[PDB]
Amino acid sequence: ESLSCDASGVCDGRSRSFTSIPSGLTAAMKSLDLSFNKITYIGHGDLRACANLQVLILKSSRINTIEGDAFYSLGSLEHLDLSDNHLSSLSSSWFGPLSSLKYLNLMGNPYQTLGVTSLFPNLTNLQTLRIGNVETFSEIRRIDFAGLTSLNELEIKALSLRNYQSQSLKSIRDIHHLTLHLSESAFLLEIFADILSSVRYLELRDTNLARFQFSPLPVDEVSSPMKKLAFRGSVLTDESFNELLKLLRYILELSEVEFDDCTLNGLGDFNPSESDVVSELGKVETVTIRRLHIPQFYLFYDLSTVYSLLEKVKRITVENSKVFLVPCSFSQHLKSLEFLDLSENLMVEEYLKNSACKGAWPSLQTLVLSQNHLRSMQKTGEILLTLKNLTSLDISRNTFHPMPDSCQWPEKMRFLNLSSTGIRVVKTCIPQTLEVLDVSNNNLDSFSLFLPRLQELYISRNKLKTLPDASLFPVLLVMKIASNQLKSVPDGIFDRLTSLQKIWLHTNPWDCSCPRIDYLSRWLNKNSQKEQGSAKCSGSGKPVRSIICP
Ligand SMILES: CCCCCCC/C=C\CCCCCC(=O)O[C@H](COC(=O)CCCCCC)CO[C@H]1O[C@H](CO)[C@@H](O)[C@H](O[C@@H]2O[C@H](C)[C@H](N)[C@H](O)[C@H]2NC(C)=O)[C@H]1O
Ligand SMILES: *[C@@H]1O[C@H](CO)[C@@H](O[C@@H]2O[C@H](CO)[C@@H](O)[C@H](O)[C@H]2NC(C)=O)[C@H](O)[C@H]1NC(C)=O
Ligand SMILES: *[C@H]1O[C@H](CO)[C@@H](O)[C@H](O)[C@H]1NC(C)=O
Repeated sequence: ESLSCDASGVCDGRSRSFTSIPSGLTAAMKSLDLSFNKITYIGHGDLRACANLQVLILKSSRINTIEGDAFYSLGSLEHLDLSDNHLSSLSSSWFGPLSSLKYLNLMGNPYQTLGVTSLFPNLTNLQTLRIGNVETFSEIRRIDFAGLTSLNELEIKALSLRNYQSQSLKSIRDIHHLTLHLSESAFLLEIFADILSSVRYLELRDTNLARFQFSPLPVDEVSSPMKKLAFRGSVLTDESFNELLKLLRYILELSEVEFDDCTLNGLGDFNPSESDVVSELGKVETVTIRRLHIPQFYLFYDLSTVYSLLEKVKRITVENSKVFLVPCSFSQHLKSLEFLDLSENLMVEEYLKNSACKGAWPSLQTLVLSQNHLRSMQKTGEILLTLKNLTSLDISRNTFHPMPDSCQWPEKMRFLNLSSTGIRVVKTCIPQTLEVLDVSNNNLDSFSLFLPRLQELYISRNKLKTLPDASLFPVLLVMKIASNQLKSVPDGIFDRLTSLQKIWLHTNPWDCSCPRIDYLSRWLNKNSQKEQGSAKCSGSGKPVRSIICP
């Protein structure tokens, strides 16, 4: 029914049921959000009063027509969201005065094209521009981006693209993040050609790339600034994937590639060894795959090409893609790998054993097996001994059987993550070479392991009623024990932790009074730089920083 505006000039008119921009706008309003309304029309004078407006949010109202001079007095507007409305036609007049515009969102409107007039030439301070839609935006023309030199973000949703005019994206000098929504590989070659000098991070969404083909690009040998290339919901084939890899000859500085919810169903499988791009990841050091869907491995593949292709990569992530095995042979060829993340898969000791064979992941430093199907700490550790260079292991979120007294872990292991592992007690299975141990969110009663080199302990989210003994952590820099049900700490205890720099004590039922917690209180008070978060007293949300009894 009405506008709710604060003393900062931030006005909120969302979700009322306005059929037009309300009246009474002032010169003191800084942000006006009239989203999710029913403003079918924006006339010449509606926004004339609020000349100091910096933010105008008008998402999902039902705007279908706006007068060319509707924003004539918004010379300080920096943010304008017209997404998800009923604009069939865009008008350059809107933007003529918005010289301060940094953000503009016209995405989600049923326009077919940007119109026969460059819309953005006066937007000299523009940083984020999102345009397009799912079903009707079908053309991108050469006049479309005239005026713009550089952008942080440029998102173009054109899942219905039917015509891309060559040279359109080429006029922009610098685009840090370009997000493209393409349903087919139809104009990929030319769009790609037009951004070789400008895009540092290209992201392609929802493209069926199964019939993509490569052919040299009629361009000049120029140094491309692309560092990251990401494919979100693509459909690939073994044959098209190889066609895509040839584009790397144009992005020599590419160093990171991502594949999210992609499908890969290579049917015919390439053959011509000459038209085969191998060992061409160039300087790609990070390969990041999430939720990949392969139909079914039934026949022997080969991987000679993949061995070569992954030969110099240092970071690989294959997350939540139902992985149950990485063949030994594969692992032995990943010679430069330092980080490997198999979070959320189906690894069990039985198959890990083959995956971590003798010459497996020779340079591996960090291994993440969070959320898999591991059940035995003793076997996991034994299998991993082959990883001579391993310094950190994350086996959190695996429900392990109670650990034994004696175990064997890689010689140089300093970081061990046993968080959300379900353990009830900790035993000398955990090695003493450890500098970092996470046993948070488990079913612990106490901790009695002497770990001489422990620099950090995470024991938060457990049932410990009393702080573990301080003689167990001579060189401890960090202790986390929030959410644990501690009522008090021994007086002067922190003098005994001669290295402590950070400690988490919040979310415990501290007992505040006069004859107790006088130490904790004062210590926390004069060590605010050390306490992370804040321990509050019980029976009173008041923090444990309350002077008591003179
Ligand atoms: C830089 C260039 C790019 C470099 C990229 C490097 C990437 C390296 C890692 C890639 C991993 C991709 C595959 C992930 C995966 O885990 O794929 C499964 C098998 O994985 C392997 O065997 C190892 C292949 C290594 C290839 C290396 C290139 C498929 O399993 C399929 O075949 C299995 C029998 O073999 C079936 O049991 C399974 O059935 C499925 O099992 C499910 C667990 C569930 N029960 C389903 O219901 C079931 N399907 C049914 C029953 O219809 C089915 O999905
Ligand atoms: C040990 O592994 C756990 C489990 O994944 C990590 O905890 C997650 O941390 C991220 C970012 O800090 C959070 O978004 C999640 O909510 C956490 N999950 C859980 C278990 O609550 C934890 O950070 C790892 N420990 C260290 C020191 O790296
Ligand atoms: C582990 O990694 C280092 C660094 O690449 C490598 O040089 C060394 O040979 C590896 N150690 C073993 C035993 O393979």
